[PDB]
Amino acid sequence: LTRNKGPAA
Amino acid sequence: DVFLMIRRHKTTIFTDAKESSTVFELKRIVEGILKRPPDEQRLYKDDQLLDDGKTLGECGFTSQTARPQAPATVGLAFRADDTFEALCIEPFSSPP
Amino acid sequence: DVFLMIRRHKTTIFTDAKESSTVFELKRIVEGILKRPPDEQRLYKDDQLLDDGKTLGECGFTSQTARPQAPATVGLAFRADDTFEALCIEPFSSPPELPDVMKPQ
Amino acid sequence: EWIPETLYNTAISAVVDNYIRSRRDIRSLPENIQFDVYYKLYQQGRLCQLGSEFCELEVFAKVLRALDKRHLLHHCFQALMDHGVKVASVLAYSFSRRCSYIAESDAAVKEKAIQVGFVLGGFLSDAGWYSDAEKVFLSCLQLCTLHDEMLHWFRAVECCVRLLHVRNGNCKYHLGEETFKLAQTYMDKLSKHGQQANKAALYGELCALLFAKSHYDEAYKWCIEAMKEITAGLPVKVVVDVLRQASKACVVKREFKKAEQLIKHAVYLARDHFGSKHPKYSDTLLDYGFYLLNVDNICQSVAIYQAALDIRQSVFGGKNIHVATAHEDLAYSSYVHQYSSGKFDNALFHAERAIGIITHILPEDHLLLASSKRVKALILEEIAIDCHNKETEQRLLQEAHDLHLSSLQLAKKAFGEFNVQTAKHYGNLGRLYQSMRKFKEAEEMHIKAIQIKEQLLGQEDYEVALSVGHLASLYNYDMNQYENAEKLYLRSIAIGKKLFGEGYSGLEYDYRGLIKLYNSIGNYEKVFEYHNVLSNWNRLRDRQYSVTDALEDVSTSPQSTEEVVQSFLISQN
Amino acid sequence: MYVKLISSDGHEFIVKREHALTSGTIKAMLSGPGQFAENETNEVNFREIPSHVLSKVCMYFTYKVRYTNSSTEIPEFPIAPEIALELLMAANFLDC
Amino acid sequence: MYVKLISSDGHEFIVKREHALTSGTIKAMLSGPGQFAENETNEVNFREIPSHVLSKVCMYFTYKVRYTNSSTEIPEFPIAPEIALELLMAANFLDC
Amino acid sequence: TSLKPRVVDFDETWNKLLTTIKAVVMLEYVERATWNDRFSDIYALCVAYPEPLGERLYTETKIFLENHVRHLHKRVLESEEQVLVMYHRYWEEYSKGADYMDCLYRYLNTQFIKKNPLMEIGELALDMWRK
Ligand SMILES: [Zn+2]
Repeated sequence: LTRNKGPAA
Repeated sequence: DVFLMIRRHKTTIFTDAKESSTVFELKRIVEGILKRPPDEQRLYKDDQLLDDGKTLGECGFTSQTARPQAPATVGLAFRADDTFEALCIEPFSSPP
Repeated sequence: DVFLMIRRHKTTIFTDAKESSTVFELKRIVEGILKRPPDEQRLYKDDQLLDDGKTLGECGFTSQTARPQAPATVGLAFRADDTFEALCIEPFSSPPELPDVMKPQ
Repeated sequence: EWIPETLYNTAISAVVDNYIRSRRDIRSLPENIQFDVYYKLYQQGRLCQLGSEFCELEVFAKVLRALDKRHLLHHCFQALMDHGVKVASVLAYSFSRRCSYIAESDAAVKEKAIQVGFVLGGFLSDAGWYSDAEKVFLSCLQLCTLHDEMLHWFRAVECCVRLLHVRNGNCKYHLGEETFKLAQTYMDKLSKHGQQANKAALYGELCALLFAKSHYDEAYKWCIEAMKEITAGLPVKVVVDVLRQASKACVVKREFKKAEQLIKHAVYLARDHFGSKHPKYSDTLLDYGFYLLNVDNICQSVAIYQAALDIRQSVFGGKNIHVATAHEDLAYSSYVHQYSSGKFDNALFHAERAIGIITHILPEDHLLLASSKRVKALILEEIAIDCHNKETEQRLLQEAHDLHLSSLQLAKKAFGEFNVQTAKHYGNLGRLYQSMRKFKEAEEMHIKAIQIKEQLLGQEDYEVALSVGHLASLYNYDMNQYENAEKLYLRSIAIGKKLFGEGYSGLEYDYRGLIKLYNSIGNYEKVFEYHNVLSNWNRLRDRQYSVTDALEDVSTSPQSTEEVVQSFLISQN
Repeated sequence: MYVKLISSDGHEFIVKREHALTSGTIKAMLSGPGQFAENETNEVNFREIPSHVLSKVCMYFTYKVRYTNSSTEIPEFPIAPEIALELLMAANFLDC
Repeated sequence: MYVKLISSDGHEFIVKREHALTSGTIKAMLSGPGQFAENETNEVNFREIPSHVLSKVCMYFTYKVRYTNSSTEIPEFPIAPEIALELLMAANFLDC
Repeated sequence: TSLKPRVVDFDETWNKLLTTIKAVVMLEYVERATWNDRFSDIYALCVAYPEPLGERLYTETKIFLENHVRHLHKRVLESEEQVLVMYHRYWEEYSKGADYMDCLYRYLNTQFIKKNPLMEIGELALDMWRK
């Protein structure tokens, strides 16, 4: 996608 | 089947017998538990004597009024001093 | 700051004093209330007499066991014909004893 | 087969149906009979007659003494708290008021009240009512601090260990340090006379506090100390808790090798001693899933959390903080798992179930709620960029902006300005502003996230790599500072390769961004180079992927206690 | 072979051995130093269980042994509400 | 400055007048014909309130007066479980 | 009387229980009425008020079994050249005693030991014979 994952919960 | 709560004084012997069975079969099986001959003990349903010739199908109850969870009470009376005493069934206890 | 109950029989005095205050100041308080000279009074704590020179904190009255919400009982006696009666702290009425709910019938 | 029912269960049904008049004689029954009557009251749905008996400390103390059936008592208690009656607050207030009347009494009744308070506070901490268990443990502490004695020091240090746990779970970290200092004071007093208390549970709780406060290095130091102070006579709960918190401190310190053994042994101990349907085993599975998610084992990390939720939801009813934490952890792991799929229907379902629960039971100004907001926003924003509508996308961006702003304000109020989680919020806002077509603020958010996560953590950590990847994706796609984007892509790729090897799943987006960057800048030979690099990455991704379930890797352990702990400790040099 | 359950007040409750062995506590009471296989009976003494509840216990013994693996509908055991509690305390003690 | 709060049993709790005026009812009792007691302390008769309840009331007086408008944390008044019912009716009646 | 929780002095009940158990172990005669009354004694100890005395009963049962097995060990060490015969007869007596105690302690096993590190009395006696 555009960018990476989401940092932490 | 037929389930009975044959009770005399303190003794409250439980019994399983067929509806087609007879009174004398009850007497002959009580022979091996209370060790007395049938001519010495007589059944007493409620307050009336039970004739030995009447089968349990028409003795005064049935298979629905003598359920295993609610057996029918039958009295007894032995012979002492060459005579027969009346039934002496006493109540179990008073619930609180 | 120490809070007490002087318990001369049925009377009960809910007075306040400091720990640094002396027993004789407490007797002066009772004099100001009961109109009895300090020589006529003898204070008792748990059936143990209190010396006049001893401070209140010396006798065992700290601000942790004699807090206002639960003051410490201090006995007192009055001189009767050059004598001194023993402490006669009469007990308070017994509260209605609430039965334990788990006590079997 | 129609097996006739037991006379015990038949009389239990008959007595319960008579509960209108036989309500005073049941309270005088044996403890095993008495609990079964109340469990039958629960099973019949008569919670109002049940809740009018569990609101009393004396009655609840007799049903708390059935230790085997506490897995049913937890579900009954959760049903009562979901019913509407505040049994947890009522019991805590009753104990706190009743202990003060006997704090001036003899030591025997004081010890009996301390035991009752330990049982009740342990129950309320297990259930998750940490704010309602803090009162009980505080009252036990005032019972423990009136007489100078050895056993009262033991009870006081146990009170401070358990009171540290109810303040970590309530996100009261500014009281937890004071509680640990008081515990250290009492422990030093105890060791002054020559009796050394065991400090495994205390140091484990402090490690959990410091990890929750995002002080990863000091949490690692304190978990090292806790592992140093593990003996053979410890209870299984303390050993499992220390192992879990040491594994969590190790995995966030990028020492995945030690954390793996620690958390696998913790899962083995929790499953062996407690069972497969215990709250403690569920907590150990939750920490195991945290490890798996932080070591790039996402596919089985989702399954491990689903195992953790299926235990907590089966034991702790519907609306609990523990079920809420299981939901918010499973939602984030599912979000990470389907980040390359877009199927955020189950993940959003779990994230919204983790907020509809916490808002019921916790105030809006609570820190633990804020994380549950985060997990929703990272999902909702993604649903914005996969939907085929524009107004829906703008609405989802606005909602996620509200969620991240609220969570950031909560983190700033509680933790402070400069730590790891505030910078995580800043990175989340940077990603959001990149998605919200506002890249000027996104650059500032990413830059300040980099500053905070780099001056506090290392320059080669997982989170720093994630944020430099986000910032370079912001640059090379929209802001068009190609040199900075290239250097940050190389930094992220190097850090990911150092940490997780070439099989790291987060390198795919970096490689795609770098390929787009080179197509937009030239050097077609390097474009082909990174294209075959991506091909090799996908080859390594499909290879060694068909792995077994992670709950199978924790088999009957060939390593027991005083072997995993020793292996962890002797490897610190 | 017929065991002789004696209540607190002395009411004998002679019931079949196989029926009484359903309860774990009577099984333990008979098996041990208190077997006494002679006299063709096995008397067991309950110093704490009243008669009005031991009668219901024996009724349940017959009821359960009769309705083992029964393919028909199992009727409810009719525990009277006034003796329901005193039977409950005699149900976990007897493990029946 | 001192008032003698005579109870129903004859107990004479001599409490300070500022303390006793915490309660509205004692203030009303000491207003009007009730303040005509010239002999130093004003004796207040409490023929309904027992000694064990009036003692706790006087302790509450000296607790509220001391702990009024205090910035420090204030402990709750210790009321025994067996005395709470009787103290509740005396707290209403005395308006304290 | 009644099968309810009730306050009971544990010392005399444990004394009568010990006098019964010493005969139950090592296969000595104990009257059947006493054997049936010890079941009610065990129940009353287990459901005693306010604190159930199941833990104290189990602790002193373990202590008594320790004393008895240690005494048997000393007795069989005092024997020589025929230690197998004495050990076998003592083992038969103690196995029968362990089974009969597991029968007698069935309420302690069911409601205290199995409802909690602890082992059943039948298992405890055999494990203590091993230890
Ligand atoms: Zn309700």
